[PDB]
Amino acid sequence: NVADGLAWSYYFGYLKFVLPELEKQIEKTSKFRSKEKFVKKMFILIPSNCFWDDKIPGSDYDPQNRITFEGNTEPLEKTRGGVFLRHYKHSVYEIKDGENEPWFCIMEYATPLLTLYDMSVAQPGELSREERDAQVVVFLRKLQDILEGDRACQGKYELVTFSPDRDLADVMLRKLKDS
Amino acid sequence: NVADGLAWSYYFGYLKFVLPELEKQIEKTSKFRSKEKFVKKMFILIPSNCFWDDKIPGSDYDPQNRITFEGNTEPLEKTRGGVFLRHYKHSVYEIKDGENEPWFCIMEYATPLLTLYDMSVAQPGELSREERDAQVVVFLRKLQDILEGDRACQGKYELVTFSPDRDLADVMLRKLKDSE
Ligand SMILES: Nc1nc(=O)c2ncn([C@@H]3O[C@@H]4COP(=O)(O)O[C@H]5[C@@H](O)[C@H](n6cnc7c(N)ncnc76)O[C@@H]5COP(=O)(O)O[C@@H]3[C@@H]4O)c2[nH]1
Repeated sequence: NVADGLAWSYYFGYLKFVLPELEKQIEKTSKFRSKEKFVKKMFILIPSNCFWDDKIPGSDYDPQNRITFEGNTEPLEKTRGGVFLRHYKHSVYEIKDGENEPWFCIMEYATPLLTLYDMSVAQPGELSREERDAQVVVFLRKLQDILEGDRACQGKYELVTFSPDRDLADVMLRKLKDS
Repeated sequence: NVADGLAWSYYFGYLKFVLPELEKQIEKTSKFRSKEKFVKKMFILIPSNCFWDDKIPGSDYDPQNRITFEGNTEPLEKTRGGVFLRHYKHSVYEIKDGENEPWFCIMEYATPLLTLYDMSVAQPGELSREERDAQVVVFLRKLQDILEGDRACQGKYELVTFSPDRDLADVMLRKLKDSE
């Protein structure tokens, strides 16, 4: 129930209007446009623990330092909720693929998940650590259900679920190859 | 409870770190500090319908067109969810009081409410308009409880509840004047 609202908010307040124009947005940067092996879809990071380092380069998920920040994308300006020209931008990362050419992709954590974690820590009485795990599952399936119902979001995103024990670089490299 | 999550997200993902220094953020702009009748607190707009025009100046809520966009504040930069330096800024508005001196304040709609509205329209089976009305109340009470439990957020915000039939300019002028 609570995860349901977070999934809808994640769509209506973000994904619905940032995914259809994600490809077009990236092309505005020469540094990004001239790039090969750059998948033009949002890789939504969904860790099972619901916690992450807001900074991915050299994060705990990236032990070998194969992931590197390539600068943000052109910020999308949109007026919403009385706030003029609110900024919607994404971070481009560089993933070393051994001796091969490095990979480039947009990586973002599912921000509603941070609410679930913070709730479990700040108010364990409303959301227990056990209850938190259940809502993550609901969130994923609900979000997937919503996005699958949006033709404009078709092939504009990739849900990357992984446990925090996994090497983010390894997990990412597989999905990057599978494209 | 869906409204509970929306309230917590509105806090943890926004209000918790934008409210305590909201005043200081405003002072960074020369045009704003020297301004009189300028309350340095976020007036969170909470319409009962949960729907609004994203542009308040000359909006449907502002018939007499007394509200005017006076520019945004210096954006607060913070890296969140793998996104480097997300921008968190607010819009300053000017409210005309007839021939008298105008008022200045930050006005924002409660963005989680738009989710409640959109849910009621897209999937009425999951969230009916009757259930939506109940969830707005829960959201409001929850949001108040959360903010009241944070002294850093004390007296740095103002919840402005109103029906979409009322004149936003009037309601705001009332709230601003009653706070002396
Ligand atoms: N008025 C206003 N100005 C803001 O800057 C702002 N930032 C957040 N919020 C509201 O706080 C709550 C929690 O924030 P969160 O990041 O976890 O979820 C966000 C986040 O997952 C995603 N999103 C929205 N804007 C951005 C953005 N600029 N960058 C990345 N992700 C974003 O979409 C969700 C819903 O956004 P909103 O529908 O605008 O309202 C949010 C939300 O209800 C804001 N409200």
